[PDB]
Amino acid sequence: PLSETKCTLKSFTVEKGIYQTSNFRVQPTESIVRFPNITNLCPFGEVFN
Amino acid sequence: NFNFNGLTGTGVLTESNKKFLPFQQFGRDIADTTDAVRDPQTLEILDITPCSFGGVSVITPGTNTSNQVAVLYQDVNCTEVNVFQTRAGCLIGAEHVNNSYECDIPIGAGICASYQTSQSIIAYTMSLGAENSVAYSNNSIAIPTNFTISVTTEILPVSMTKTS
Amino acid sequence: VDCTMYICGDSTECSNLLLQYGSFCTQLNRALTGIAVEQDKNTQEVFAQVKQIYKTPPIKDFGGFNFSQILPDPSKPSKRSPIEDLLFNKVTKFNGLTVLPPLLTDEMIAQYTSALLAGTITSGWTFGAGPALQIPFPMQMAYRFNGIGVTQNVLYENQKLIANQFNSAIGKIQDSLSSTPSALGKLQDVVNQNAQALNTLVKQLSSNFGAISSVLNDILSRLDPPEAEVQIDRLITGRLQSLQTYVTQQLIRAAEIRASANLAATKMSECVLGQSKRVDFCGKGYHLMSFPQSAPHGVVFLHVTYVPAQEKNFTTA
Amino acid sequence: GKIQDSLSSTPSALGKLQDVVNQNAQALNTLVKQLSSNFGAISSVLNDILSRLDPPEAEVQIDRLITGRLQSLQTYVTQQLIRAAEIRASANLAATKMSECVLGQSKRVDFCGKGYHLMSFPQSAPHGVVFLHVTYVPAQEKNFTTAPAICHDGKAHFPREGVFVSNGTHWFVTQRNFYEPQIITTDNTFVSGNCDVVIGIVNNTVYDPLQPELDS
Ligand SMILES: *[C@@H]1O[C@H](CO)[C@@H](O[C@@H]2O[C@H](CO)[C@@H](O[C@@H]3O[C@H](CO)[C@@H](O)[C@H](O)[C@@H]3O)[C@H](O)[C@H]2NC(C)=O)[C@H](O)[C@H]1NC(C)=O
Ligand SMILES: *[C@@H]1O[C@H](CO)[C@@H](O)[C@H](O)[C@H]1NC(C)=O
Ligand SMILES: *[C@@H]1O[C@H](CO)[C@@H](O)[C@H](O)[C@H]1NC(C)=O
Ligand SMILES: *[C@@H]1O[C@H](CO)[C@@H](O)[C@H](O)[C@H]1NC(C)=O
Ligand SMILES: *[C@@H]1O[C@H](CO)[C@@H](O)[C@H](O)[C@H]1NC(C)=O
Ligand SMILES: *[C@@H]1O[C@H](CO)[C@@H](O)[C@H](O)[C@H]1NC(C)=O
Ligand SMILES: *[C@@H]1O[C@H](CO)[C@@H](O)[C@H](O)[C@H]1NC(C)=O
Ligand SMILES: *[C@@H]1O[C@H](CO)[C@@H](O)[C@H](O)[C@H]1NC(C)=O
Ligand SMILES: *[C@@H]1O[C@H](CO)[C@@H](O)[C@H](O)[C@H]1NC(C)=O
Ligand SMILES: *[C@@H]1O[C@H](CO)[C@@H](O)[C@H](O)[C@H]1NC(C)=O
Ligand SMILES: *[C@@H]1O[C@H](CO)[C@@H](O)[C@H](O)[C@H]1NC(C)=O
Ligand SMILES: *[C@@H]1O[C@H](CO)[C@@H](O)[C@H](O)[C@H]1NC(C)=O
Repeated sequence: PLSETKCTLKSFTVEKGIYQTSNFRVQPTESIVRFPNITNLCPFGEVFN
Repeated sequence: NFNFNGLTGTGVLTESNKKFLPFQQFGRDIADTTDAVRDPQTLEILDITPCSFGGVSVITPGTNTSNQVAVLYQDVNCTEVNVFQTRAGCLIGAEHVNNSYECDIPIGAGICASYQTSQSIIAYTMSLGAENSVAYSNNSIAIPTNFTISVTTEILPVSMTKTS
Repeated sequence: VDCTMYICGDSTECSNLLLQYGSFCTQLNRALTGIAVEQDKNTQEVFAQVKQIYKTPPIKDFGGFNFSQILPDPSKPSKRSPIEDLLFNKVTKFNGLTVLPPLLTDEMIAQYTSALLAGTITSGWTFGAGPALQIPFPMQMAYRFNGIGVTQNVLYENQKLIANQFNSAIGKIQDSLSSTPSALGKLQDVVNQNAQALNTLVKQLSSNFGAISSVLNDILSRLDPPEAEVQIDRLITGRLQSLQTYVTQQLIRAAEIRASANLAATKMSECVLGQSKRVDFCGKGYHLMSFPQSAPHGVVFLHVTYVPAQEKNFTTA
Repeated sequence: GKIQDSLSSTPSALGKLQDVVNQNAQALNTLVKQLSSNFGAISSVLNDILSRLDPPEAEVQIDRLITGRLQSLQTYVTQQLIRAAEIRASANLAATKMSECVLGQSKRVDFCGKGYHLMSFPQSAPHGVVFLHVTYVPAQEKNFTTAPAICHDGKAHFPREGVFVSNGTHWFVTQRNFYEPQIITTDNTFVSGNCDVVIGIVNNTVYDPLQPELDS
């Protein structure tokens, strides 16, 4: 964190205080593709069977 | 990242208490941002709260005194990230001390930080000044007998550099 | 507002395209940070005009003057006066737009106005200039009357009448704020304008600005890079222009609020910590005293003034 | 002398002016850096665009740069107009302070520094003005018992200037801002009403300067 502050302030000396140095996010873990239930399946039976 | 029947986007799905009508497939917030969805296979309503985020701020005394710092993750919990949960965020690296003092590094929501004797970063609810009471009574007046002349400095800008 | 999350939220390709615009977003974040800091400076300048926290004694015998409607109510959960309670009860993070806590919370601001009230009540104007020197309230008012060209004796001979008129006038303030919806329009307008600015900014995410879709993922999920980059640049230009509009409007509104905060700080210094002789600065009439009360995103002053009411025609020379 | 030591010792004393310089410098530094941005163009340097591409497409890239750099100037100028409004407000305050604190003695509380204003001195400073405000601060105080009035013959005497104080055994009248007890006489007080109205009137003796002269 201190090096991040130095880089944000473009200085090797950081004055006393609170400095905003980055932004935290919580990264998406799983790609869930959930969709409707499967019904009205196409009459391939007749053609094939 | 979720894709509920072509509706798309990242968030945390949690069990809701909302009651959609039988035909409505996704709840929309006041400013047209999706707030809830109907899961298409189990017809239950899930709220979508966006994934936690916030700024990361570094609380430090000067590099003239110490290279020890505390990090505030603003406006999040101390689970997603000597950890002190404050209204302003999750403060990591500062110790919590109950006795109040004058605010030195403001953090927010009443919380301030300072470097004190360990000789470590602490956080506390700020004091607003020493408490006092004026010894009021209906027949008692305090009158100065001596005085000082003080000089204070008020510094004001007057002009900018005349850039053209 | 996090410019990169707002424009290009959770999209690496869009973020890479945003980086071709250089300093625009860091500049916008800097301007919004400057405003956010200024709002705490504004509150500090208005309310932190007292170094010490003063308290009134448990004895409330102030010569008949009833301050119980402006002094903190110990019984309630957050040590506020009833008028403060009316003010608070009468005023009504997604896409990267977040709201920071103020540095001084409502309880601390109530404590500062309590300190200012206890100072005014128990020491008059002396807590402002120097050490807070106790003086009985009727004697403080005798000075306040003498300060407007009315001999001291007018208070003392009419003390009971004056104290009753003061107590009645404060009760009328309680009714006036309680019953009229529009008394606090000045702070509700500020809340409403910020809410409208942010609802507009969020709604701007749904605009196409000429792109095939307002949804970044639907462009990325449909189109191959060389042309999706064109549509995304269209969305970036529109959304960046939306943020620039928002930030400019916020800077101008912040300048307005700064002017109000500077006026409020002047009024607390000259009306509350003293007895102003500036006409109509501290309400109509001749200023005697004024009292701060906190209110959400602002300050409410009760200005106590002397108004002549009955007159007679005399011949003069 | 303390002002000289205070201003010298802490370098941050003039932050209010230094920030203005810094902001203007940042305002220009960003603007200059904005020349290096592409804004979607194939190169941020105009001469390579003209040297590489034929007119029908080089003009498109150049229009892209024109929009980006013009919007950058519009941002700079808007920020300068707002900042100039801030500085104008400061200059108007400084002119008011010069008028009222330096050319006069302000009675506006805390306008001309904490305490009770006595005088002020301007000093120049780069891009601004520094005022040294000389104020009277009461510093040591004592607890006296007081009264709104005194009864002498059944008439109520109220102080003409100042307040009544008691050191425990004797009553004095004194100027409100500095302990300076005087003997209560008819030249210090005025008479209004009588003893049966004033809440808190205390019995006392008012000296009449004429009587000793008439006997003498
Ligand atoms: C034409 O008819 C044949 C047979 O009648 C179909 O083949 C059958 O397809 C089903 C698909 O579900 C198979 O069912 C399977 O059963 C096992 C256990 O019984 C289960 O574990 C599997 O998951 C699956 O459900 C069935 O075994 C299979 N039978 C044969 C003989 O192939 C065929 O699908 C029909 N034509 C078309 C176009 O579907
Ligand atoms: C889809 O199948 C599940 C069985 O796991 C069933 O419970 C559900 O009700 C089906 N979908 C709908 C829309 O009913
Ligand atoms: C801070 O820096 C100054 C020189 O810039 C140095 O003299 C001083 O000792 C430093 N502070 C401390 C606490 O050492
Ligand atoms: C989130 O923080 C709140 C307090 O702010 C706490 O009650 C809750 O347990 C926290 N949840 C998690 C998952 O950390
Ligand atoms: C005060 O600090 C002590 C640590 O010395 C701690 O045990 C105690 O719980 C704190 N009090 C409160 C109210 O948090
Ligand atoms: C007033 O204070 C000054 C120093 O500030 C001191 O020298 C002087 O003796 C004091 N006078 C009285 C009467 O106490
Ligand atoms: C007036 O003061 C008395 C105490 O003397 C208090 O009981 C009463 O509640 C006050 N008036 C109001 C409206 O609260
Ligand atoms: C004074 O005299 C005028 C006559 O022009 C009259 O109108 C007015 O009412 C009088 N004022 C009072 C207080 O009687
Ligand atoms: C006046 O008396 C009160 C208590 O009666 C005391 O607290 C206060 O310190 C006294 N004033 C001074 C100046 O000592
Ligand atoms: C002295 O005070 C008493 C009240 O106890 C009052 O009755 C009396 O009249 C006063 N003396 C004079 C001379 O007014
Ligand atoms: C009060 O002042 C008088 C001066 O006339 C003096 O005689 C007396 O001793 C003083 N008493 C006290 C307690 O200071
Ligand atoms: C002051 O209050 C006391 C009670 O604390 C009372 O006995 C006395 O009469 C009051 N005096 C004045 C002048 O109000």
